[PDB]
Amino acid sequence: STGSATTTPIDSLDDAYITPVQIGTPAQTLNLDFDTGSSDLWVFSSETTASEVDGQTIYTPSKSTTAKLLSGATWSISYGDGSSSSGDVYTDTVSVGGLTVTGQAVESAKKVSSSFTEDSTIDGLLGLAFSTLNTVSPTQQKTFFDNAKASLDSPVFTADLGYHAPGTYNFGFIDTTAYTGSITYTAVSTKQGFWEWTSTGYAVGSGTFKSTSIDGIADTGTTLLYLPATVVSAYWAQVSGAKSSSSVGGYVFPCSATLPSFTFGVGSARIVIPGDYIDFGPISTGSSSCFGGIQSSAGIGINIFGDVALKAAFVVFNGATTPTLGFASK
Repeated sequence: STGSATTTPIDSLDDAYITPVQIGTPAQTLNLDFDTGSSDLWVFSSETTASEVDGQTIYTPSKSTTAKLLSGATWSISYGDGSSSSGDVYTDTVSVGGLTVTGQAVESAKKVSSSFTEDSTIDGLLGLAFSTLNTVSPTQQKTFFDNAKASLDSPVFTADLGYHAPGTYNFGFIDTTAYTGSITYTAVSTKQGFWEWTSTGYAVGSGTFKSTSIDGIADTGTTLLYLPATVVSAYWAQVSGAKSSSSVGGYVFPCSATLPSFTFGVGSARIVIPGDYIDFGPISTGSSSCFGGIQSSAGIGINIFGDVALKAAFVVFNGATTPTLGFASK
């Protein structure tokens, strides 16, 4: 089997991407944030505290003839941005782009933090990291990909995120028309439960390539590119007027400035992030100060190849017995 679904930016800045997901019988379609940095499929629901729901579409398990309470099960998660959610668990039928999993753990939110309430466009998350990170207790649950894997034509999924435009998640096949050149594959460590890999270096604009190992994760659920402070400093030093603002919480720059591209290494191959991808607009309405899309990972404890980086590439998440990551230009 295979599946193919369009993923759409939630706003004009590509702050996140939502993908429609069918849950239950009859189908209840929710728009979920596909997150290769986590491993819980959780949704706004009829069980979510009423005051914490503000415009989201909810899953109502009582209206699904295939929903079954996973008795005794609870879940609770926190994310890198300080947001969180928790609740209980049902199993139900879940379909993405024509690909159907029966008995998928669907984690129903009883509580969500303010960040989630305040974002009306995201109805929940669909985690695509390794199932070892899944927070369901007492019995850890498998991700949608893990459940689908054996049925797929090939045990892979791909992320093809758009810049200020829709893109595609495919399951079970590699669309050879979706990228240019060849796909370069690189080793993955699953030791922290992430799609963790080592970039071979970087360049800023037309500058010479710096060979240096950068360990990080391929994370569709993180908006920006978070790299070591040295790398980030080297980038913004090439932008006139750029500075790191503690009050804002990162690098900002005048929008009159031209942003250089940023290149990262995948083995001997090179992915070029165009400068425009690194512009996240005014820090506040009417401000001449713009927020940068490349920021320091210092104090995150890990480097994150988020959407800014991933949307410059066609990315293969290869879930073979020994997982790997593939990157192509497009």
